[PDB]
This record gives sequence, structure tokens and C-alpha cells, in this order.
Amino acid sequence: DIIIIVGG
Amino acid sequence: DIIIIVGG
Amino acid sequence: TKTESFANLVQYIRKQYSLQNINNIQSLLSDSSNYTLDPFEKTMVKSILHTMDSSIIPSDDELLQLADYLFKVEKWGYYEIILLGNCVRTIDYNSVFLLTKEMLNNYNKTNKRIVTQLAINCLILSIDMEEFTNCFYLIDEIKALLDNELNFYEQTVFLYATGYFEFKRWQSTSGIEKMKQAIQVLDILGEDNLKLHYTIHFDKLINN
Amino acid sequence: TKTESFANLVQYIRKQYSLQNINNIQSLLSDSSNYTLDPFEKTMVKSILHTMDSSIIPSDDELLQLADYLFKVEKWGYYEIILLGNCVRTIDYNSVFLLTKEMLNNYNKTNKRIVTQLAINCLILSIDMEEFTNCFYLIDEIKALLDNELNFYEQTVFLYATGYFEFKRWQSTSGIEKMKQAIQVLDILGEDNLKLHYTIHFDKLINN
Repeated sequence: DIIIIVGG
Repeated sequence: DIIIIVGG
Repeated sequence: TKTESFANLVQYIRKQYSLQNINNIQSLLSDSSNYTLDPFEKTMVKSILHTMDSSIIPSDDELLQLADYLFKVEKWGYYEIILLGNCVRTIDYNSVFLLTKEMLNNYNKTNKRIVTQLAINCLILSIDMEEFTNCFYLIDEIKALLDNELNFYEQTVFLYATGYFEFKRWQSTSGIEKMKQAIQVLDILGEDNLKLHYTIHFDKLINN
Repeated sequence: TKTESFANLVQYIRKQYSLQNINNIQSLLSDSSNYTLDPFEKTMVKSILHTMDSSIIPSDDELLQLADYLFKVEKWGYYEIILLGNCVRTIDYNSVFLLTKEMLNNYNKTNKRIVTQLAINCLILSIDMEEFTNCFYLIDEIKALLDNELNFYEQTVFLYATGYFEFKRWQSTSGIEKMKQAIQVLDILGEDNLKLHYTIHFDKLINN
């Protein structure tokens, strides 16, 4: 997927 | 110049 | 303070997600690692794993009891923003956009990039669901968040998201250029892993 | 606390530096402003201005006392790291490399990035001064600091610094490509007042 892991 | 401002 | 091991947890999940170590994130759930997760953190981990293996879903009760807790809250801190950011694929979109809109109606340095990442995730999700009146708002809100800030990672993923939005709405040859330029930026800086994700996405976008 | 206003001061300085707004950084020195700086921050501001205007050097006593205070502390924290990294161009190189070497022998997420920037500054200074045994060590340390971290700004400036080192030592056509790829990364992401600082440097390097 292309979403970014929020918080890191 | 090409130096980066440490802290920002 | 409890929000000291939570940041370490999220950074560990990030580093294992980059190295594609799908079997060391799946071990945070069982009693085999050194991390005790309250139900919301376990739900977030299941939702993160759901983006790598579609056979892992959080139960309907977990998502219900997380959405219920996200609403009855007033001060959005480092915790709720991350819980909502790493749940965009599971929580219904209609209640994701509402919470993102309410979070963007507030106004340090580390708490701005988190809001930027949440807004970019909501934008990607809104491009997937084809809500185009809800996309211009997010685009002009993120342009104001990436203003004179040296966040090149969020800027690259936002470039890709803008190209995606253009290709979705207008099917024009000017979103393709932006997606390819984002892939170029990922390739020059020598990532070799993110480039794979964004290339697998671009190929199935363009080839059908 | 005290270390909460110093961060805002440094961020304000770095934001006025990007807009190339001199005469707004050269107003913290005068005795009428909000930020009142102790004599160790005035020296740092003068050293930062000295890069944009070569006639604003600090006095010799200020630099002597700053170096004496640096060579005395043992717990290197958020303060000394910034004071040293932002005065690499005024403090003598022989005493800059020693402190940068001692900082990399004391092995958080906001401190790794604050040490990476100091290491990159020391690397640029060591390429300027033509110390090549002191450059391999810095390159080997920096490419291990940037391992699996999403710091694209530090990675871009380190790509440019590596191209610079490769053009200085061997005068080979493979550092030129790295410098041009760094300029490309700056040009794609839309950094117009940052691409110029590196384009002027590249042009005065290659043309003589």
C-alpha cells in the first residue's frame, strides 16, 4: 500500500 | 552557503 | 507518562514495515514479545497488518468501540491522532473524514508533521473513495501545512497523492508526471523498498 | 523551561534564513526584541550571519570562551550540539573535528537527527579544508546514522556532500552526477530558495 505509518 | 542550520 | 513506550512501539512497527518483516509485527499480538498492548493498540496493529495481508481484520466490535471512543473526546493529542491515522482503511470513510476535518480546525514542531501525515492519509483514502469535493479541501489544507517546512518525506508522498488525484479526476497526462517524479525522488535517494510499493501501485493504476 | 525557547529561537532563525530575510535575523542582536540571548547565543547568531554576510564575524574573545566552555562539558545535550553545529565555520577546524569525533563516541528520535546534521556539517568543513583521512570516517559514520531512517533532507544534503568529496579527492565524473542528482531532488520537491544555494556552489566549483 501507499499510506504512511503515522507516528514513525 | 551549503551548511544546514542544526536544530531547524 | 505512558506516551514513551507508545512512540517506541510505533517506530518499531515502522522499521519492521520497511524491512518487510511481516512476521515480527504479527508477534506483537501474542504473548511472545515484550510489549503489552491495550485493546486500542492491538486494534491499530491489526489494522496495520491488514494493509500487508488482507486475511487479517479487526472484529466489528473492536472497530465499533474504537470509533465510539474517538468521538467522545475533546483534546486530540499524540495518542488519538496516531490511532486514527493508522486506522484509515478499517474505520468507515464517512467517520474518518469528519474526524480529520475536526482535527484540521485546530490552529509545536513534532505535532505538526503528525497532523500532516494524518491529512495525507485521509487524502489518499478520499481519492480511493472518489469524493472530489472532500479532496480540494484536503489539498489546500496540506499545501498550508507543508509551507516552509523541511519535511521531504511528507512532501514526496503528497506529490504522489496530488498526481493520483489528478489522474483520478481528469485522467490527464499531468498526474502521471507527478507520480513518476515522486518515484524518481524515491529512486535517487536510494530507498529500494518504498519505490517498490509506489511502483506496484502506479503499475496497476496505469495498466487498467 | 529554558530548552523550550531555544528551540523556537533556532527554528525562527532557520525560517528567516530560508526566506533569505536578513535584517530580521540581524535584529536579535540589537537591544530591542523579544528573544534576549545569553552571550553564547549571540555568538551563534553572529556565526550564522557570517555565512550570509562576511563582515559580521564574532570577536576572538567570544570564540575563545565558547571553545573553552565546549571543551569542558561532559554531558553533551540538545544545547551544546546545536551551539557547535551552528559555529563550525568560525571555530578552528582542528577543534571542531575533535568535538565531532567525541560526539560520535557517545552513540531518541530527535537526537539522532540532531547529531546527523552536526556530522554532515563537519564533513562539509572537512572537504573544504582538504582533510581526507578525516572524511572517510565521517562518511562511514553518517551512512550508518541514516540507516533505515526517513530523513530525506539530511539524506539529500549528504548526497551532495558525498558528490563534493568525490569531486574534490579524485576529480572524477561520478561526484558531479551525485551533486546534480541532489539538485534534481531539490528541484522536484519545489525548494526554490534552497536550490539556489547549492546551484551557486556547484557553478563556482565546476567553472574553476
